[PDB]
Parts: sequence; structure tokens; C-alpha cells
Amino acid sequence: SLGPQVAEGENVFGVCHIFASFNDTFVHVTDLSGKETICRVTGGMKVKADRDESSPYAAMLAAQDVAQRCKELGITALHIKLRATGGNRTKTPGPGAQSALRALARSGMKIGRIEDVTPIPSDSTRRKGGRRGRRL
RNA sequence: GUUCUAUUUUGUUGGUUUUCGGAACUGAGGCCAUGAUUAAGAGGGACGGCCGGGGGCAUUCGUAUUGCGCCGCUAGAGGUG
Ligand SMILES: [Mg+2]
Ligand SMILES: [Mg+2]
Repeated sequence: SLGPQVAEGENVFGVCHIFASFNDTFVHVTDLSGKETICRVTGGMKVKADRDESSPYAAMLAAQDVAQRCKELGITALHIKLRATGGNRTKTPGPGAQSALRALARSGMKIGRIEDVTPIPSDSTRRKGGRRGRRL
């Protein structure tokens, strides 16, 4: 729990997988390989009404909690891997993506490299919804 | 030339071949300014270099999706106004 015993001034790098859907948000800090996870907090465990799991406020609270104990385990800097639902479904990030990423910068964490890792297909299976679409 | 053959012809009876004519068949000729319009901003076909998610058969790659096996950490995740 004391982290790595390494000289001062360096930055131990981790990666946070920011998965921002339209109905909740994930903030998931792991080590460089991604094999070993460290902190995982969603907007759903920080808000009471599930209509607000994807709200930008819940993401900022979720990001603060992750970064708060991320210092505790020794990590000082992060690589950012933003992600939308993607796949066969939408490919734009949800509302909570910006607040969660902004909060990490303000929480004292150091930002490394930001990249989008949305799972886009070459071409996919048939998309949910009829031929006339989700009509309302 | 051959065959059949109208009929004229030998003072008048009779027999044969002519030729003269008619019709058909068959040789060697000479002669014609000797005889085939053009080549459709019609078409068909040939040939030459290309062109195209045209067609059929086989082959190859790509993420994504679903499922499964293992590893990590966790209490929610999904969905909706
Ligand atoms: Mg229906
Ligand atoms: Mg309408």
C-alpha cells in the first residue's frame, strides 16, 4: 500500500480508462499493462438517483475519489484513454467525459498522453432498433 | 453434224436418196468497252490498346459482436423523459 520505493521527482505512470456512456461514467486507474487494476469508481456509486449517473457532476466526484486514493497508492501521473460506447452503437463520448478528465488535472495528478480508444468496427452486425428506427 | 420431218421437184403409175423447208439434239468458233453501282455520321463481324463495386468459381484479410477459459479489483451494472 506504500507504493514503489523510488527516488523523488520521478513520475510513476498509470493509465485511467475513462468510459463515458450516456447513462453512467467509469473512471478506472490501472498500472501500465492494464492487467492489475488499482481504483475503479463510477458515477453510480457517487449519486443517489440513477437518472444522474451520467451527469457531469457525478463524474467530477468520481474522478476526485479515484485521484484521492491514487496518491495513497503512490501514483503521481496518468495516461488518459478516453472511450465511448462505440462498437455497433454511438461513437461520441458522453457528457461526463470532460468533467472527469478536468477533475484529475485539478486534483494534482499529472497528465501524460491522451488518446481515444473507442472500439470502432470495420463493419459490424445489425444495430438494435428496427428498420424505421427508434421512433418517438 | 444427228434424228424426226412439211413438202416443191423427176409428162401419168410406183421404190430410194438428195436439196429445199419445219422442229429437237449436238461440235468448233468469232464477237460484246463482254457481264459484280457505291461503300450509309445503317448494321453485322474481325483486329489493337485500354476501361469498369459488370458475371461466376476459389482464396485472403479486418476490426467489431456474442459466448467461453483464466487473471485483477470491486458493489453495483444495465436501460429510460
Ligand atoms: Mg419494435
Ligand atoms: Mg416526432
